[PDB]
Amino acid sequence: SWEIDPKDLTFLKELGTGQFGVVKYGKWRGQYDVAIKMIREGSMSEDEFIEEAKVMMNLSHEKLVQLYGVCTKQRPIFIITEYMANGCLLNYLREMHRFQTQQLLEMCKDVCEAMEYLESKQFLHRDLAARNCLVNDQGVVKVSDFGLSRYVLDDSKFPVRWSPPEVLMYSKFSSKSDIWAFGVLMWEIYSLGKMPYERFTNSETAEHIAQGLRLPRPHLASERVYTIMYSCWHEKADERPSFKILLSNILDVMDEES
Ligand SMILES: Nc1ncnc2c1c(-c1ccc(C(=O)Nc3cc(OC(F)(F)F)ccn3)cc1)nn2[C@@H]1CCCN(C(=O)C2CC2)C1
Repeated sequence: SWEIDPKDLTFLKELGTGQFGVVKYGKWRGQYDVAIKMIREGSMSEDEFIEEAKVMMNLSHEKLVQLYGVCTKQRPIFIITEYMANGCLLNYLREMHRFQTQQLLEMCKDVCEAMEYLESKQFLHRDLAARNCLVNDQGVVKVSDFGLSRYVLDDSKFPVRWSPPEVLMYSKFSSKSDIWAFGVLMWEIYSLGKMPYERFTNSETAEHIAQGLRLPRPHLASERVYTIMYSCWHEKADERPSFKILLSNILDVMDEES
């Protein structure tokens, strides 16, 4: 299956503390560079996650952080993935790399590709945000932590700033809720890691979201690009474009800038 022998891993350095515990860098079998996530005890519904990991393991796409396996025959649980040299996208954006507007749209395309794949498989992310994206040594952005919020053990919140009205009111997660979050993700990229609704608390942001207050147009984003992210914020979920339409629109803008 997808079980990796924990005795075939080696911890060289600790990259930091992500969601669910610490992340290590090391070698798999003494042959492959990999990152190792140590699921902190008591931070996740492990039984449900272990059984669901089989489905998430089979998801294959270049813009999805490639998963190599897990170590569930022990504790803490291990998750072996590829090593993204540049780490989290949020910290990567807040470090100005002298980002060119063409590069910003490039990052949106990377995420939109992975989301279009998850959409084709009817797999919801539920927590799409710059903090959950990773960048490799070549500057490619890949989506991660997809479908994990459903197993988080809680021991308004912050993710409200990325949620649509139907999620804040009825927790009605769907493909259109990922569309809304992706629109906010585009806002973070063109905002260079700026926090959405930084002036309001979590509860205040939810109130303004329920009232219709959309995120403003970032400075580095043209009206052409802002129209794409703005389309993700239709009040009616059924009126929001799919990731196929979003990816198609992003491709049209990139082709014109060529
Ligand atoms: N791969 C990396 N490479 C370089 N750095 C990496 C990382 C990671 C990472 C490692 C594994 C997963 C992970 O398991 N995703 C998953 C599991 C799933 O479950 C299953 F697998 F399907 F079962 C299902 C879906 N996605 C996520 C992320 N985190 N980090 C850094 C950790 C510390 C903070 N940080 C930063 O950037 C700040 C600036 C210092 C990021």
